[PDB]
Amino acid sequence: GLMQFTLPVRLCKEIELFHFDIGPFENMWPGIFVYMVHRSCGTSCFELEKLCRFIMSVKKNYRRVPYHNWKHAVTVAHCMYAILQNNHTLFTDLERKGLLIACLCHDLDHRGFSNSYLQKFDHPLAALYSTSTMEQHHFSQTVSILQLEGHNIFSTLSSSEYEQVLEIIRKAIIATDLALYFGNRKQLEEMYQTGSLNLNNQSHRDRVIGLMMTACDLCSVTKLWPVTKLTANDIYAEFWAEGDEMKKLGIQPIPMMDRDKKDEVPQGQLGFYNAVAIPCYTTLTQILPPTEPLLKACRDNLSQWEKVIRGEE
Ligand SMILES: Cn1ncc(C(=O)NCCO)c1C(=O)Nc1ccn2cc(-c3ccccc3)nc2n1
Ligand SMILES: [Mg+2]
Ligand SMILES: [Zn+2]
Repeated sequence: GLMQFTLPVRLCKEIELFHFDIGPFENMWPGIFVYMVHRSCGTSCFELEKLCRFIMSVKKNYRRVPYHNWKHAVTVAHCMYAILQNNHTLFTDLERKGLLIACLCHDLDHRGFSNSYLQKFDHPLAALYSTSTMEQHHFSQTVSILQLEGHNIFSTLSSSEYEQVLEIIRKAIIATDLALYFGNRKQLEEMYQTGSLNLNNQSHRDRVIGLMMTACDLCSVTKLWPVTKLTANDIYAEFWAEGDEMKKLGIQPIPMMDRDKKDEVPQGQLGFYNAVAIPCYTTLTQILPPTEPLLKACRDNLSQWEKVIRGEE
């Protein structure tokens, strides 16, 4: 109970900032998460023994893939931590509990392949879940781990509170399906601009949490340039492996997934910043003004890709 987690001075300061990188020391990532739960939620939110056992079972169920790995899970949780800490009074007790867990679990048992590839391969998961295939699987894996003996971190919640928190987690994880992002952002854009956005309306909170999940999931574009640039290598290592697997099924992959078209990456990143990333953090900043540093960092990285195209790097 009186056992706090403390980080070294540089981490203690920088972990509060949106652009924090969790570093290459994997054995510190569990401690970083517990630190973030304790400051975000409270030292009383979870039984420490149960929380520690939950974290280590989650870690075990992330695979050794270039990008959709344990490091991604903790990185996405940190971006959510930074949002919650900068918007103290906007979020309920159950939301702060649910969302850090949802972020840690949102890509559980990822194989490094898109929903598209599972459908074309005719994977069993594509027959069980026709839409948001991998994301329904990630939620299914989260419930499985929560039901392991000694792993129920929500055990002190009432029946109805437990159902509310698992419903927060399910919607949050489903919302990481980028196919659902475009419509969700358009609706939030219209609600904000016509002034009908209402944070007491539950269907409205769901939309706003959904956008926070996209923002946290894409947060590679909100880091300092050298982190953003090196993370791109891992992203394209997965995309290009899936491209290779598309060619084995006798299907020309999109250029994003074709390693033969490496030369077009700079222009592809521009399109992504312009069509997905900048719109995401723009709308997020309108609804939650203190998340503006995410938008600033994204714009800084857009400018760096413009420099790559002009041969200045
Ligand atoms: C889903 N997700 N999550 C993180 C990121 C991300 O990229 N993060 C940068 C990390 O620094 C993405 C992502 O969708 N990126 C995209 C999106 C569309 N693209 C089109 C091309 C392209 C086209 C033609 C040729 C070469 C590439 N490349 C793309 N890359
Ligand atoms: Mg995912
Ligand atoms: Zn993810």
